[PDB]
Amino acid sequence: MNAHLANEVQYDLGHVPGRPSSLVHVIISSECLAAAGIPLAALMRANFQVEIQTRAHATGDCT
Amino acid sequence: SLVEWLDRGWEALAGGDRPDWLWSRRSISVVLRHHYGTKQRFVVVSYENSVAWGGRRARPPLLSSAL
Amino acid sequence: ADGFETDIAIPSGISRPDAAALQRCEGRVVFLPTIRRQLTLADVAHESFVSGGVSPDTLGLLLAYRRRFPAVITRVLPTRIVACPLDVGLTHAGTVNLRNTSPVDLCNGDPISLVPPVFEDVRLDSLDLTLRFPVPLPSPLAREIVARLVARGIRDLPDLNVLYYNGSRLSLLALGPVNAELRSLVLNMVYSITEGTTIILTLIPRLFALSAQDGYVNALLQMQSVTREAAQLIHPEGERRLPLYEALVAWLTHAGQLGDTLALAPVVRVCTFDGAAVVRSGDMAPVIRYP
Amino acid sequence: MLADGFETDIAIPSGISRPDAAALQRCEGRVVFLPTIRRQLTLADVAHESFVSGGVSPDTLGLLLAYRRRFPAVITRVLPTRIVACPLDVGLTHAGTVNLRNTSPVDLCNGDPISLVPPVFEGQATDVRLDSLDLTLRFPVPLPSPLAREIVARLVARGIRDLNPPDLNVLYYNGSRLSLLADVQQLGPVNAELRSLVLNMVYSITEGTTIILTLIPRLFALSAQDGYVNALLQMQSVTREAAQLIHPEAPALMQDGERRLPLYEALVAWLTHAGQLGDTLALAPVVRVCTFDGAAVVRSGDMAPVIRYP
Repeated sequence: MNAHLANEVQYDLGHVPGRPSSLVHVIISSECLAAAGIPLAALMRANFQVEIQTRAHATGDCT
Repeated sequence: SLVEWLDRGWEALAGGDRPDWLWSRRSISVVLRHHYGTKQRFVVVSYENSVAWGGRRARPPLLSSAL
Repeated sequence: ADGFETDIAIPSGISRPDAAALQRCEGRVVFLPTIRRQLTLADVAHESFVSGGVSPDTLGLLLAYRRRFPAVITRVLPTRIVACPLDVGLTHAGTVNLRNTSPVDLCNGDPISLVPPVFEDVRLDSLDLTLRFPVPLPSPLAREIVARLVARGIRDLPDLNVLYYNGSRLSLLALGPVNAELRSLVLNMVYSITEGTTIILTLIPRLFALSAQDGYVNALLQMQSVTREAAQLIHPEGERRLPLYEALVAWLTHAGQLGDTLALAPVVRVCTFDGAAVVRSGDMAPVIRYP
Repeated sequence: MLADGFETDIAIPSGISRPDAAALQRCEGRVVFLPTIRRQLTLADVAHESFVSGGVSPDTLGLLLAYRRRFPAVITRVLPTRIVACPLDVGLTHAGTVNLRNTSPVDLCNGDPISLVPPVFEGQATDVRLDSLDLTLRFPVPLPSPLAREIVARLVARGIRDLNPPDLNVLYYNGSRLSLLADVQQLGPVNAELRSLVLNMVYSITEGTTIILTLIPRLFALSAQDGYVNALLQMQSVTREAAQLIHPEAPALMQDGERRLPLYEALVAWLTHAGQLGDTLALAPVVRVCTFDGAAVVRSGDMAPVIRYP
């Protein structure tokens, strides 16, 4: 919620990488979180830092 | 508008306001998508007045799925 | 007793018209270099404020009155001028009469700061010096009346003359030399604010470019918040470099210089006792400092 | 202020090595941070060990916020059993005068307000140690008020370089060349300083400011004619190089411009946020100097009479 909106401030100030790039909001479901990765009770233990990159098509140049 | 009549009802009952209550009152676009990794569903959201995916104010430059 | 009294000696050679004006100036604000028992009148006069070469302007008089020390003249002997300083001598006595040179009336319970005579004169012939007395006007008007006269000077490069306090008119225009006397204060305003409104606009390259009234509030609130997310909401991260970080420090000192000038602290509060609450022009007002 | 004033008492623990007792008698006039205005405290409360934060040793730039949370007080007289001090926010004495010894490299002039700085400068870093009680005492440096606003401006601008992967060390006053000792700054308190800046930075921008921005071409034309206007720009400001490129112009016409004064409203909002900010980063200049037998210069290493500043 608050993390959903403070990230909109990041695109407005231009701190995000890539000026032609645009912003997409995603709600991850808890069942999608379980089968892919980490357990759920760990995140229970109010914002959390997540590092995000973008990877280009078929050539190993990432942000 | 009745939206202004809503805003006084929220402000009186909560004793205040955050933007969390602002976005819930205008509209919201709540779309199912499905994950390529582990087959599960997830939700893509574009707020109304936002700068993101579909936004009332900020669409330069809008992006296409033509490719 | 134990009351402190500065004694100002008048040099002899006073003509009979000259002593009559000094007889009349009983309750007025007078500055002095250092708190001391005995002192000449040459340090009192307006000639003692000069740097050259140059009679000091409105900006220097605001700077001088921090370093100078305010004192109110008591009874005036023909021998000497007995005046008590405000900051040390009044903490034991408690009550000092004070006459307004201001045309603005005084209510009870008001804080009063001192303003140089920019709002708008005594000169002695035989002793070859001038006297300029500051204006004891109230402190909420003091941040206003100074800022009105600054706003006129920006128009030199609606009516600003309207100031209605406690049911009374005021005319700031009343002319010629008042504008040029104030010119140095005007330039340090614009140079401070425009250097302010470039560095903030360089560190945040899209304050004006950000969307109006709703994204700007969302940019405001996260910056307004207390939470740990602070630095990633601010910074934008051969060829010459903009010396921004040095221009920070030179602007902060110049802004820090003007904080002491334009505070106009409440030196004097007036408590009317056994009399009318409204103290008008040319009337002695009792003075009680902070305990 | 009371009729007698208010004098706190800092009690001394009984275990004293006699050289540490003579070390306290050299602290005749210093500045002491009290956490409260309680009448009786201990030396452990005064010293640097309780003056730390929880688990984390504060740096020099982070020590400023620890000052304004506490109460500066001045030691009057060292007794064999206790130390008597007077607070500054409370009305200070019966008489209105305190002596303050200069642990400062710079001499003092009359009337100038005193703010106070942590031990920052090179070479003169002097902290009294009470090795019988295993205590350390870091005492602040009293300095004139435009100097303290420089040093805060030098430290805060240094930390903004650390968020961006030359030079700013050297100050000048009375012709003296002097730099300052600093190695690292914690990323915590810098954000507390920076957020205190940019909120006060934004709150000066009002509708009249854009009208003032139209006078940027006037000043760069006026600095040609008078050297007093040349005393502004100094070649290191943005506005000299900003005027060389941008030619701004006014918006028109303002909403409800008949009833209101936009240039007046921009100034008063500027005087309450940006001109206030010299108070917001450091602590307030509570004290100025009034010598009685008139000494224009109070030399470094000597006492001085002391009177409150509003």
